[PDB]
Amino acid sequence: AAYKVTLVTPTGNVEFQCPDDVYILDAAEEEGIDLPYSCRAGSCSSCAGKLKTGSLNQDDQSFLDDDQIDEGWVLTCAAYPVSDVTIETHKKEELTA
Ligand code: FES
Repeated sequence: AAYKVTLVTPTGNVEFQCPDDVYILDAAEEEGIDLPYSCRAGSCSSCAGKLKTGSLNQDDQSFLDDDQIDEGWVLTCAAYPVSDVTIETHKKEELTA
């Protein structure tokens, strides 16, 4: 149905409810949150975050390798929450292979 998203952003924590059928980024936008993005199509590092707690569905993304996913990397424009989750945002500059 919908779940609780906690985002840890540079300027502060913010929470909001997100339907299992809406991407994290879009939901955040809708609540009035400004998150970084560029392509909006899952093929770049711009909207990257690090999943701290919880599960996500990242099938629509195509840029990260299985290893990176395993490391806990997430592309917020292409991720659906499958449970409540905590995510650290604005991590593009920390990404490595
Ligand atoms: S903005 Fe490019 S993958 Fe999300």
